[PDB]
Amino acid sequence: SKLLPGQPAIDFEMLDVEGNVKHLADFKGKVIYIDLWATWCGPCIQESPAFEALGKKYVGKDIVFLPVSTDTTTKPWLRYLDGHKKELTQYHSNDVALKESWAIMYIPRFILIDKDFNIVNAYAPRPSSEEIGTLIDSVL
Amino acid sequence: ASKLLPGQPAIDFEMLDVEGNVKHLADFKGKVIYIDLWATWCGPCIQESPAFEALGKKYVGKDIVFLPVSTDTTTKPWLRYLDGHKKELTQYHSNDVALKESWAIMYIPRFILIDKDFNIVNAYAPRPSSEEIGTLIDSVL
Amino acid sequence: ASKLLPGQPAIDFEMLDVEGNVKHLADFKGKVIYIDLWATWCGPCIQESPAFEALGKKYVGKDIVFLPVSTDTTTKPWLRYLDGHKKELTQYHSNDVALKESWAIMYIPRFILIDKDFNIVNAYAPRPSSEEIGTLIDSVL
Amino acid sequence: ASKLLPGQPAIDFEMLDVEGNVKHLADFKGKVIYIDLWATWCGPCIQESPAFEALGKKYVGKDIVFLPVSTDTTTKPWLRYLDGHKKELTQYHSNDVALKESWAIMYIPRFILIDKDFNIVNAYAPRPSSEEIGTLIDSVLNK
Ligand SMILES: [Cl-]
Repeated sequence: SKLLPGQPAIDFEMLDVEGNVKHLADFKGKVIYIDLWATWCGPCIQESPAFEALGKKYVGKDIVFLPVSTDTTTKPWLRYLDGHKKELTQYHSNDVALKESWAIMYIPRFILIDKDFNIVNAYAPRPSSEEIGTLIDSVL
Repeated sequence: ASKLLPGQPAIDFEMLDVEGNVKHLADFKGKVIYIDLWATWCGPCIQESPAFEALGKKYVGKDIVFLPVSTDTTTKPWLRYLDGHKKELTQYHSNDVALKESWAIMYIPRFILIDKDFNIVNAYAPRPSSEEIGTLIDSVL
Repeated sequence: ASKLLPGQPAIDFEMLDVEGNVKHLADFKGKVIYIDLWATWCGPCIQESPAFEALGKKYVGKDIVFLPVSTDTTTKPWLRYLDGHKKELTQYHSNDVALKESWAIMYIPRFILIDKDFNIVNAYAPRPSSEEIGTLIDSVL
Repeated sequence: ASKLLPGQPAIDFEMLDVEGNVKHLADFKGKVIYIDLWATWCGPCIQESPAFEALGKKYVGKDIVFLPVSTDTTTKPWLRYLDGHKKELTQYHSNDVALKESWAIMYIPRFILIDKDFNIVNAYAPRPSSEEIGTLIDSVLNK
């Protein structure tokens, strides 16, 4: 029951394509919608166009969209990005805190965190879903 | 609205059992409630039905109820489908305007998870076939 | 039926555009045809709409047509839904009895891919949003 | 590619069972073949596991085989996964490059259906949980 709405989020690390290290708590104070995906996962990639459109649509608002590849190694991820260009800042993560503190066994996975850095939904709806817009608006 | 956020109170609505008797969502206050809103022509809905039944089996004796609620426009195709496909769980049907107007049920499949307190856990809950619904349900008990 | 296997001839049906003019599937013979059968209150159908529109745009000028066919019981919600949601591809609607009785379309969403000769490629085709549909379509072109 | 169109010959690949015995897809020529290519961390993949198993039961004794093929990069999580979740069909694992290369399979879940001549029916078959897969299989078993 650590992951239920209202419970605090759990930090993890992520690398960007250049090498900078960011941690989830850097975005403390914004609404955070996280997309976990991987290059060989069809249903994950099917959601990318909608996650990107959300990014564009809320550019002017206090929410951060984190796309985090969980590919085992970095190279299929970078190889994938070279062929499939993206507008949001891309992250990559094989942080053990994802598996052991977030208990993430499967992807796709979507998470919505509110401004106080509390979980709103540990199991958030997909970015292509009709309701995510209102869910997101509600949270702002 | 902000009224469907986690921690907000569930909204009651009326449904009908296969015998044409009224029931209310409120009758279940005190249990964890997982609702499956579905319809006979909806492939994905009908795809989850095996998993929703198996959840009912798997959690027999825990304080949760599984409500399969048809949103078919008329009861006729619902009862026809049920004659040709038997189910362990008690089946319900609803056309209550409150589904569209208080729960913003514009589309199906729609899954909803409500807590023993009759508060929303997730108004857009994961699907019955997912690993995630198990873990989430385990967490609310 | 064995009538829907790849390489078997497609089955014609009637549909209406927004202005009530009639067309038939067979009018498009000679092109690759990708059909999206959907309805206004089908969540997963409408979630594919952006991708289906993106394919139509991506393949403009190539020898393929994209047919968005609403199977809504009546015309009205279809038309209202379109007023709110402007789509680029020409929209159709159909209650032709053949959909159910020849194509065995019992459930939506449903996607169908037909080749230039008007034979079935895949009567249960991948979804518009999938990576798999583009490679499929290119295969066929 | 054009080589994965219905009616084209299927493409062999090597796979291993939980004991390390080797089998090749082409060994099954003569039977309809429905392949489920999945991995332990792909949620949508294992969402289909029950239905795939239900189908192997529904069609026991008929001229079709059901092949669940883990594409996990390593065998350990696969083996660990089956440990804790029991399964009636014989389980297989593959990392044959023929998958990516010749079958041009870049994403899972992925399902393939092959006819008794070892020709492709659908390289992109419906999911096991779907209502149509059973109509499709039956349609292939009659022909
Ligand atoms: Cl949640």
